[PDB]
Amino acid sequence: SVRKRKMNRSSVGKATRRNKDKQRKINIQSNPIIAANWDYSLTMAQNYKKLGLRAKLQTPAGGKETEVVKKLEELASRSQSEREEEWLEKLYKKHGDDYKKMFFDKKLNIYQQSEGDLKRRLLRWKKRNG
Amino acid sequence: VKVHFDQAGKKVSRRNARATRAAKIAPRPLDLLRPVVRAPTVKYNRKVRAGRGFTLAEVKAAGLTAAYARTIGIAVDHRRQNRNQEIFDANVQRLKEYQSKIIVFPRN
Amino acid sequence: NKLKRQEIFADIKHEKNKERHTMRRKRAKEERENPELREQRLKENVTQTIENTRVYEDDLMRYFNSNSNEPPKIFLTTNVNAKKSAYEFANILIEILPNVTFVKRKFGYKLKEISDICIKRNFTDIVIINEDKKKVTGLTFIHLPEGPTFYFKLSSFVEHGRPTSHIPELILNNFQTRLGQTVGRLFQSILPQNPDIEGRQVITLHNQRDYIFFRRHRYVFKDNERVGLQELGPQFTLKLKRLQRGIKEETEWEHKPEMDKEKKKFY
Amino acid sequence: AKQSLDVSSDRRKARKAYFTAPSSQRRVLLSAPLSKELRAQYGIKALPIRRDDEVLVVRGSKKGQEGKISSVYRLKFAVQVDKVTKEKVNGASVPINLHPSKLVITKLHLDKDRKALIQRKGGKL
RNA sequence: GUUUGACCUCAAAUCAGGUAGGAGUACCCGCUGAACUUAAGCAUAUCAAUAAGCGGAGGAAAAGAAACCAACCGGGAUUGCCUUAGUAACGGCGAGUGAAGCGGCAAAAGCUCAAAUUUGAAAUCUGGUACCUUCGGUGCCCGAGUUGUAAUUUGGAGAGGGCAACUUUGGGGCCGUUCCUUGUCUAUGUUCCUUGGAACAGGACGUCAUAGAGGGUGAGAAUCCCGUGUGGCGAGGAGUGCGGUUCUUUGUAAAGUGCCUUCGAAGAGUCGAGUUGUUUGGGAAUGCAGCUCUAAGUGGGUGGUUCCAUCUAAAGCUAAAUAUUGGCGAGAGACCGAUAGCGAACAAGUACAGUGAUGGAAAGAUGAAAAGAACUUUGAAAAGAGAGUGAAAAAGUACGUGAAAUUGUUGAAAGGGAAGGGCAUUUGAUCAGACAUGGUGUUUUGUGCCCUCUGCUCCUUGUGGGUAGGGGAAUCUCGCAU
RNA sequence: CACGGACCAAGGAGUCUAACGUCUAUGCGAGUGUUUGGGUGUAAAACCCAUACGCGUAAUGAAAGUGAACGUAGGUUGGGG
RNA sequence: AUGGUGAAAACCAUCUAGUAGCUGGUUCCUGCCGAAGUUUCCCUCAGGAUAGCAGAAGCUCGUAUCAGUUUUAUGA
RNA sequence: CGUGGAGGUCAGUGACGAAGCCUAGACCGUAAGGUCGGGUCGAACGGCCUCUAGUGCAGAUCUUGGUGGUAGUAGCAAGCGAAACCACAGCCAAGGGAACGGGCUUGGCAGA
RNA sequence: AAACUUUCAACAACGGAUCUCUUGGUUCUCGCAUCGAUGAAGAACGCAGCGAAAUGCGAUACGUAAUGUGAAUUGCAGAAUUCCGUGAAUCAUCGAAUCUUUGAACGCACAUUGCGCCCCUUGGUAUUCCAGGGGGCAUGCCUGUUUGAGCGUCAUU
Repeated sequence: SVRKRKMNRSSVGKATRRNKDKQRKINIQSNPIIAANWDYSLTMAQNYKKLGLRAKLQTPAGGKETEVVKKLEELASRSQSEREEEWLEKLYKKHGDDYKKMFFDKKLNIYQQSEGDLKRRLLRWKKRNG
Repeated sequence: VKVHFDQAGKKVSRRNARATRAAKIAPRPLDLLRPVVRAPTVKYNRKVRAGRGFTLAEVKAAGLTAAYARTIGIAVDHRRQNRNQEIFDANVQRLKEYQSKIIVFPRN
Repeated sequence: NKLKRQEIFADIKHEKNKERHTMRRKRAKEERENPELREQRLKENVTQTIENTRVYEDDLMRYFNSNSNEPPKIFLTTNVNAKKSAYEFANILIEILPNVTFVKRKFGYKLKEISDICIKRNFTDIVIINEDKKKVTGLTFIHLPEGPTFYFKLSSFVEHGRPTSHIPELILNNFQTRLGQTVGRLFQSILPQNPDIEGRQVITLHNQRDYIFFRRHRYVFKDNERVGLQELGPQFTLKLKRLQRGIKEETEWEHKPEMDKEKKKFY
Repeated sequence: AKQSLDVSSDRRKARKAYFTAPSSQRRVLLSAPLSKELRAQYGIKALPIRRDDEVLVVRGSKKGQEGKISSVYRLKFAVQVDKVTKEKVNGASVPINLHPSKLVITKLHLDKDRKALIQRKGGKL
């Protein structure tokens, strides 16, 4: 070759890259419980059977719980705004619990929300307050 | 004249590709849960094979939603139709069994 | 790069000879006017040969070696099952050595059993010639009582002199080394101590290395400070080995190729 | 046996890498062992060689002769030991090109980075 | 207002910020397109939806989420491989040309516009400028933009509300893991003897091995050096993949799910039609282009025997599987070993030749180290002679081994206008031609593995083996020595 | 007749592949074929294999069909043994 | 033919290792077997389609299977 | 039978000289060739059971390289110095069937 | 007989075969995406104490700075270096520099090392001018910006 002949001849050197070992021994990255329980001497499919978890959901072409309990372990384990709360205080002190009067009201209930909207927000308000 | 000298090479290529996908998609099983489908044409109708994707109907009957189905790794097809009754039953049972097996991790 | 190298050094060799000798032609011209300037060159500039660069009692005379008291009888034998060239060689030793008897050696009588015979028959020295193939190769001089014994190797024999019955005069060269003069001692003993002057026969034993050359010649004296000499007798080269000290039991020198490595010494 | 895929067991690649090695890599390639006395003291087998340290020649014609290194000829993969000299025909002196694998160090030349080099390799000065 | 002011359009500038060209080109995407050659001459078939030329890209490209294939107890983006298959089909049925659906597998991922109003507030963006935690954020100013920029929707529908005493919830640092680049540390003889210039060889005696791949070192070195093998300690970067660690989360904010109620628009000089060419093996001109005319909305496209099935064109994006004689960087070989292998293992696309486009070789090895022959001497120079270094110059920068043709010298032989060859022999020259030495039968003795006294030890079947201490030849040839 | 040969060294010519057969050997046998692939591996080797597919296993016809026992799958004659 | 360079009809580079109803050459030894020089139409001219001569293997037989021969017998 | 390389084997041979090259040297094999001695050399190589192929040369007006006869000739408009060409040699008579005599047959003859 | 011609042998010549080697080639496989108006590919002129190609480099010229290594370079000559350290080196790394004349080639030009213009300017009072130093002035197109032009359109008590 023309260009390769110069690169071998020059005193610049070549951008030598040794990256063939890393193409096989790939570290697991996305789960810490797996990161501890993964034998790199074994293959992909062999590591899955060792754990318990399925490696393939289809019937595979060709031929052929210590860890899974720890995954079930990690499976065992919103408020309202200041204006919204203060606005609900105005409605409750005015009417009480008359939602029909509350939604036919114009001065306090400006955005013409339904009975179901106002009462739901009042239930959340009655949890944080009286 | 092409020669496939790389038959051994490309199997090692494909295996390492699956190995990377295993490393990156750590707890998940590399591929999506595909349906069970009856093949077309008089010659092949006795054969029952892996289909592309389920349906909105099969997904809805299983007890989950279409957009959510894809996030849990169920392949969903929208152009496929549920004409046969036996195929419909077999796929619904396949999903319900799959839903008993899955362990969906929390987002916290 | 041979094609580059070839031209560069051919020209350099060409350049050097011109420069070397133009220096010398100027040297010649300055030497014509002044002879003294040449003299100083010869002092500093030395030829530096190998000889120049070499890397550096009375009771014995009689007890180990034969003196001028008796005629020494030399028991000339040959190695078992030898052929024409060995006896052809024995015929050359039949002339040069003083009182040789040739003994046809017929298998057995190991070595000490020989010594028993040559005590009874009363010989002085034993000499044995051996053959590996059709050429002669080795020569072994032993002294019969006590046993100072010398082994030798021959690599040269070529054969127009035709000598008289007159007995030849000895001459030796370069035996500064004590091991050299013990070999010089052997050839002083083993060859005749008669020299009859007339008959004009000279036997040499020149040793400028570790190689010893023996030759015969005819010397003619002209009164103008010069002597002429013609080639006669056998051409010869010897190599010393062993010095077995007992009849064959002991050693004193025994050549190895561990020498030749020095390029000097010379024993 | 070779296990790694990074390293090559090719003769052609290996001989080229050696003969076209730079001066810095040739410093490591010209390493000498230490004598049994220094190995007992310092607790180290071999070091790269420099100028102002003493040496004893083990293998070759100049067997058993010792001295002090004059100059590390890294281009010719050689050391030139002072007082280990071949006398030319003109009376001049020319140093013999020895190789540091054949040599053995008897007396090191300790500098600051040399002390650090010993301490790195598991030494005790 | 015979001023002036909105716009639209055309300008401008060495203003501010940008960007496009060229090289490379193996692969890919377009465009253009021969001839030698095959069937018999050559218009198709056929070289060939080739080569050259032209234009354009990338790490891949292209293709792609159906206006698809099917006729089945239906499949379900695309790409590639296996197979379907040398089948259907076409071809003066001939040179022959040559698919596709299904099936197995590789890899799998889907979505964004245009479409009916944010109209209770252009909710959007560019740029300048000022700061900030700078692949950007914020304030302010300017411009774009209603000839429509944001949010909401893309048929899988969707939206408007109502009912669930429904369900879910951002973002920024910090230290780690991970990825890239780079540095550094990690076993064991230079122990004896022989030979050689030299030990890396032979022999004896040992160690290490997750290291006996490879290379160097004066010849075949696991153990001399570098590495190799298993591990460890780092440095500098990348980064949203997640682990922890926190700092802040707000607004009547952003969705999701089921039920009930009211609505509910989907691409035109395009589809199609005739014709002239191109494309194919394409029979239902397939595909495309040119030219003429040019639609519909309980629509329209494609297929199956009177209906039925199947999608929704005329807009767009998208990884992976796939290609790769280039580039960048590796790892290899039942390959070639200097007239081979690339043209080139070397001052090689160099020397050189051609006006020029272009054409284009020859040529590797001294030694372990130049120790490259000092110095004397022969000659104006060219080369020699002594002498020396080296293991060897019987290795000399005409340099490892040094074949044949061919040339000189010397020696032998032959020769009256042919030699060389075959059968046989003489003469001349010349080379082979035993470190062959016993064999047998008696007789002195002297020893032992022999007789005899006492044992010890490995094992498998009597028909064993190895190995000590004493004695004794007056019995014994049992052996070997004289 | 004619074409080739001044001499010597080295180089130098029935190869490789696809399609289709021939015979022989080997494996198994109404079956047979792992190697497109997947799993595995001391790593282009070797070792395993799912579903399919290839070719063969049951014929007689031209559009439409049918289907092989009167049977020691025959009666005789021969016919290696 | 494609593309290019030169010029008071050309050359260079690829297609192209173009196509041959042919010319020259074709690389070790030994053993054993061993021809043909031609029948008939495809018309022949060209190439073949076949028979003949030389084998390879399988099958029956190993014989009364035949023979470039003589003899007797029975015709023109 | 031989050559390059591969697997296996001979605990093969080998600086006390591998391979190669010669040799008026010896032995074996009908032969292809194989083995050995001597000389030269300096570093790898061979037999055996198998595998594999770019494997064996006298020719191609063969390719490349080298070297002759021609020739110290033609030549330069005592020195310098080719090329064409080249199977091999070049006496006559007669016969050698075949528009073939140059090698043979029978004669004549023939001195560097 | 010698010479001459021829044959053989020995020793020299000639030639570079054979053997052995090999920092080269070829083929297969694997991984990655990395040229250019910030001026590339390419051409030219140069540069080292002493250089042909090659390699490197641009008046900072076989280099400068930076980082690491830790003491050479070596064909020859000659300098060095405090060598218990800001440090030898034709060392490695490479991120900051310079980067001649050209070349898509870009001020105008043709094949002129000419023909200029503007800005910034240190010096020769420099108010005249003279010289030096330094950066720009190509084409097309987009987003702007700006001074305009246009009976192109409308408004106007």
